[PDB]
Amino acid sequence: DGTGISLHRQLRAIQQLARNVQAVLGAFERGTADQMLHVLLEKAPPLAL
Amino acid sequence: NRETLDELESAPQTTRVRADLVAIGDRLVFLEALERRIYAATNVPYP
Repeated sequence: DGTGISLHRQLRAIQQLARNVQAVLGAFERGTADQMLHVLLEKAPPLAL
Repeated sequence: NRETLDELESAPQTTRVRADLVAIGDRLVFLEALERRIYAATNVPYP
């Protein structure tokens, strides 16, 4: 609309978008550590056995 | 946008007080008994 609303609402979505990119890049950055436990517990039989 | 510049204002005036400080874990904590300090002869029940 040219008003301060329609510009600031666009700023609202971009800084909203700025959080989601930092979120899912952190997802695979930690998700690698998750999978390493699942490949070490696919192997590793118990100690008494 | 990782806004953390909310405030950085004063770091105000400081003094030196006899208090009771111990070390539990990595957290350094006060100790205080409130009988003789604030509830001396006051006839109000201590909570």
